[PDB]
Amino acid sequence: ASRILLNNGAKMPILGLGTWKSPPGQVTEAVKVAIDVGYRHIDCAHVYQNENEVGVAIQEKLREQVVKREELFIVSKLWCTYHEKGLVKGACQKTLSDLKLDYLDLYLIHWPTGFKPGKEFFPLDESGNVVPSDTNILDTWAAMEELVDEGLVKAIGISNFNHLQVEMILNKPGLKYKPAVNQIECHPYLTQEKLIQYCQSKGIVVTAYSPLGSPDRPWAKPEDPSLLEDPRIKAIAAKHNKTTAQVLIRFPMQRNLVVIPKSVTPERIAENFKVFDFELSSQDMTTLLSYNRNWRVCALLSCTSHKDYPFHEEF
Ligand SMILES: NC(=O)c1ccc[n+]([C@@H]2O[C@H](COP(=O)([O-])OP(=O)(O)OC[C@H]3O[C@@H](n4cnc5c(N)ncnc54)[C@H](OP(=O)(O)O)[C@@H]3O)[C@@H](O)[C@H]2O)c1
Ligand SMILES: O=C(O)CN1C(=O)c2c(c(C(=O)O)cc3ccccc23)S1(=O)=O
Ligand SMILES: O=C(O)CN1C(=O)c2c(c(C(=O)O)cc3ccccc23)S1(=O)=O
Ligand SMILES: O=C(O)CN1C(=O)c2c(c(C(=O)O)cc3ccccc23)S1(=O)=O
Repeated sequence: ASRILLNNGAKMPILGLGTWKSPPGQVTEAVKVAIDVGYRHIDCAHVYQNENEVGVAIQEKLREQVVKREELFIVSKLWCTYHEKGLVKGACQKTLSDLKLDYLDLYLIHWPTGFKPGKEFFPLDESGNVVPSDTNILDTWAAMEELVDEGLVKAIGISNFNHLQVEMILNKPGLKYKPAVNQIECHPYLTQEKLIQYCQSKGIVVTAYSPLGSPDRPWAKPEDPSLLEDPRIKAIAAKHNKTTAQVLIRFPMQRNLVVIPKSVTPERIAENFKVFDFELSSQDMTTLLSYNRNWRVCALLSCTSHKDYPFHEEF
């Protein structure tokens, strides 16, 4: 099966294309190529500042009848400065407008932390601390539920929520729609066994982000842990006649996760999709899980003083 059933009854492709740090002048071609080679899931966000260009690609392939809208699974995320109840619909509508869609398949709260609304995505006080919003995530969630009921989104979920935060939504008084997905960092150096087992046990599907360790993240050092260059992972890859990236993408698929590797390189977009013709053994899987070191590439460090900072909790 190339798709996983969500708790809203829809089927979500377990492989998608990520678009963080996809430059705007390259992402239209990247999404076009991805759709031509078989991808049906694109992961987007307003904060990435490239949704207009993603949308141009989607619209061209719809117009070309390469794909039907029904067959696509388009995901976007509500940024931190729009957690206020009265700003959620507008933010969604801006994303829809840019993507040139009339609905999203999934819309996520990007982070549990709300920030002061305004032009700035990371509003700072004069000492450099991020300025929080007093709007609690239960109220943001109610606003997300309204989007389902207005037909703008088919599913809602969360991202970078820890177990206590997931639990808070599942325990929300008068909860109407449960989160469909929790999108979190996951890779052999950050395997997330506790949080994944919890979410799956509640029927929330987990999407693994930065499955290659995000080597284009700002300031990445060669001397930092590198999944793509780990000789132990290379060794598994070679054993299977696959690339290290293909192993890194197949790994979460075999944990019943969704995975969203990013590329703007046509040959890599294509390579990255060639992950449905081999199987890692149970021993390969246990070996990859053993490389866990609790190493996080996306820790929102500028926001550790924020009330809802998610990564102080061990999971
Ligand atoms: N929810 C959130 O907070 C959150 C956080 C992080 C990520 N995400 C989503 O997850 C996606 C994936 O995470 P990520 O972008 O952080 O990093 P990633 O997918 O782990 O790594 C992307 C990097 O890997 C390179 N790459 C891709 N395929 C390769 C291959 N086959 N061989 C060698 N290098 C390859 C890409 O290079 P090129 O592009 O140059 O080919 C890019 O530099 C994001 O783009 C975003 O959609 C969401
Ligand atoms: O759900 C929709 O929006 C309509 N379609 C499906 O239900 C469906 C479709 C396809 C397909 O186009 O390839 C394959 C399906 C396979 C199994 C169940 C529903 C499948 S669909 O025509 O997109
Ligand atoms: O994504 C593809 O390349 C083709 N498929 C569909 O479009 C699709 C599929 C499924 C499924 O396999 O369960 C379910 C679908 C449900 C709704 C629309 C398209 C659905 S699919 O056969 O993977
Ligand atoms: O880029 C920003 O200004 C803010 N965020 C990041 O620092 C970040 C983000 C993502 C993502 O949301 O896809 C991925 C990151 C991967 C590695 C370091 C920082 C990553 S982000 O939430 O946009």
